[PDB]
Amino acid sequence: GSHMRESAEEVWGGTEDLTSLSVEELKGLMARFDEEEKRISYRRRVMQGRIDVIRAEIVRRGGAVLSPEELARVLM
Amino acid sequence: GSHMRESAEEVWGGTEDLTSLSVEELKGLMARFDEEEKRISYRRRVMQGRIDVIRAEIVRRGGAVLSPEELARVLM
Ligand SMILES: [Mg+2]
Repeated sequence: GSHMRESAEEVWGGTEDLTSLSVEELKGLMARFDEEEKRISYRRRVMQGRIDVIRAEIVRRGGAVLSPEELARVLM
Repeated sequence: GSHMRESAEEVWGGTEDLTSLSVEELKGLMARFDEEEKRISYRRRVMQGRIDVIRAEIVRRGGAVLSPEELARVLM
């Protein structure tokens, strides 16, 4: 447990003016948000790869269940 | 096989060959993965904006607590 120590999200949401934070505090915020950005980017790459494989497999079947634009825009 | 109530992640991990799935099953997978990719892309945009604001605020101070490369790579 955190023992009520503030999370990066809570510090960020509760700060009216960043000028009131120290550089050490700002660097902690930036580090936390940067880590989340990197985790998201890794997961986006996984999702894009799976979508690419699925879309190629649907196209491979040479059917007409879905139109070209439904495939391109993922209108399912 | 039928009415197994599997999640998209479970279907994906448990399918050795996508030719075993119906087009309707592939549609559902594509839709779930596309929705997830859009959801975390939105969150990524938020994280990138917060990082941009924090980095500008540290630069604004005109100090030397952090080097240029430390700021550029978020090394903390
Ligand atoms: Mg900037």
